[PDB]
Amino acid sequence: SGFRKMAFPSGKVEGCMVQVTCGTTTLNGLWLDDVVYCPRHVICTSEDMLNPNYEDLLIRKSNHNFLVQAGNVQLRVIGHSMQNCVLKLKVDTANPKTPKYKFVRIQPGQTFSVLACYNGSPSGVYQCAMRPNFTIKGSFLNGSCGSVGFNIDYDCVSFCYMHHMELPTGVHAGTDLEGNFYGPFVDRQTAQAAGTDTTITVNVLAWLYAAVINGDRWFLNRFTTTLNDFNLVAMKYNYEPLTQDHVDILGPLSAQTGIAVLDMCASLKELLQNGMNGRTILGSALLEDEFTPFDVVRQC
Amino acid sequence: SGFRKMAFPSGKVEGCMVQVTCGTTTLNGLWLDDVVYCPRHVICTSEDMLNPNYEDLLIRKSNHNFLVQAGNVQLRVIGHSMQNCVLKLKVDTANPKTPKYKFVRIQPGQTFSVLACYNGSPSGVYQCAMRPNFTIKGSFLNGSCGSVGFNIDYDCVSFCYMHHMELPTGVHAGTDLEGNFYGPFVDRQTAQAAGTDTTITVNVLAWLYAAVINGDRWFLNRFTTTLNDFNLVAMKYNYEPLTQDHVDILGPLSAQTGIAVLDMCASLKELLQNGMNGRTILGSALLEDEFTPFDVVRQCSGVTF
Ligand SMILES: CCOc1cccc(C(=N)N)c1
Ligand SMILES: [Cl-]
Ligand SMILES: [Cl-]
Ligand code: NA
Repeated sequence: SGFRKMAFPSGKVEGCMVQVTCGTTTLNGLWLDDVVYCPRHVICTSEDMLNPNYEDLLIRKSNHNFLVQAGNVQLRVIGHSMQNCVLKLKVDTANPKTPKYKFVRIQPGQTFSVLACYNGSPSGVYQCAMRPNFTIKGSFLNGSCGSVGFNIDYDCVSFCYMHHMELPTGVHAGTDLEGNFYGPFVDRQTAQAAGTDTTITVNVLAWLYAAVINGDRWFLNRFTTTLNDFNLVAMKYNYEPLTQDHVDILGPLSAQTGIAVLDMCASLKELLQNGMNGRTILGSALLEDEFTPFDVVRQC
Repeated sequence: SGFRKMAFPSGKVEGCMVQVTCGTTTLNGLWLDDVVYCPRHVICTSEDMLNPNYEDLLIRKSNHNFLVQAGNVQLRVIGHSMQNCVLKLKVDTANPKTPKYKFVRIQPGQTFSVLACYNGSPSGVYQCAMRPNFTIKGSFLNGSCGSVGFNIDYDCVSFCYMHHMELPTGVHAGTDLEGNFYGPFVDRQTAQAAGTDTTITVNVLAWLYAAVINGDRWFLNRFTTTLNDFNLVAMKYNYEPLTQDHVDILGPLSAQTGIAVLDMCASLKELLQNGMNGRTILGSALLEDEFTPFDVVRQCSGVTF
């Protein structure tokens, strides 16, 4: 038993992390087969930060303007191209530590592990969610750009996030590994701000199911709710709408615990109305929204 | 910026995990140089576990009774000894992935990363503190026994924990890598309970410093205090006594923020007495006590391994 924010073992990702330098700018790159992936803003100077013309700055670069270092080894760049906001440096060596991997773009509510890196050296691993507003609440200092987010279901590393920037509210924005930003963000230092964030309702319900599996029943009630009445209440607390897809996804946890999805919704409505009255659920005094139904089943 | 419960990168330890089977029991082993370390209770049947004589149960066994699998490779066990509650299985082959490592015994209040494993396969990594009552609040299922806890200092992995059992309340108990239990526990199926736990004061103060560094500042106040005054409130709220050693260890964080420890203790004095007045600190409604001063400095300064 027990229930923790658990990350994937980071070793398969550790063996892919390198340091990329261009001019006076150093950040992290991801070395898979014979390609190093990094944020394209590595090629920006101090004036290029507001309105970088990336096609223009990249055509002015030669393979030898990029210093790529895998621990102590210098890797030789032999090609470079841009895909959206990601730079792809071709190198003369395939990474012998390349794992089975794929690139996947995730939806809001999805969780993943982040391997925070500085100078191509891993610092730490933690769990994140893609917030409904397409940001992540990370822990990222200067030098962390090019750090990645991943899942490892079944020996295959699914890359879903590369870190590009910190927004003024202290939250983080980045791309999939095809270089397309999550949300409306751009790799320019023009004024940008995240939308008002919301709570990931389906994940809160999954975590209440976790709590019941782990033996805590205090917050259940004898009530039920319609899906529509639930959404009308939950949205007044800045909760995301719960769709029939969400209700379908919780079916297995419903079945394991014998609590119907809309009975659990009634429990959530009451918890939003009452708070916890000094109690905790799975060590938390807040309603936790960064565990998915799939994470709850994996850990339980 | 931002602040997260962050494990060490687990790759150096993933390379050490193996599967150990003795009769019907499968669990995890740690493969370092030419030895596999696992809990000695792997040798016990259900019947044995009620009142085991490990001396006797062990002499009865032989190398061929232990199956060690490093992925899809069989290791040859050529020797077996016991050190306290840990079984040492000598194998014919040195782990070519053995990192630079020490065995270390940690103090209550100190944190470490757990690599949760099943059938010798790494499954997940999370950060824990050794509670004052010598339990950890882990996440462990059947087959997690032999999972290890570790810290990394530069290139050197310090192994501090091996998982042995779950207590009735859902908390976890284990040994250092020399087989000495953390806390007043024994490796037999009998009646055992975690002592009443306390809050790790110096870690809460460390976390309040992390909050300030991230611009959560509401709980600050004009007041200050003393050890004796603060300690008398701590004891009342089931908080560990704060010592002069703790104050000196927070010194860096007191510096970098301009809140001196007893200044911050005055903030914490007020939070225990009055609550959080319906606010949060770094997205928690609780006073978080599983971050050490070192954890806060390392995370808020980008230390790398
Ligand atoms: C037009 C939609 O009608 C149905 C019927 C049965 C199931 C569902 C569902 N996704 N749970 C939807
Ligand atoms: Cl997804
Ligand atoms: Cl004995
Ligand atoms: Na103060």
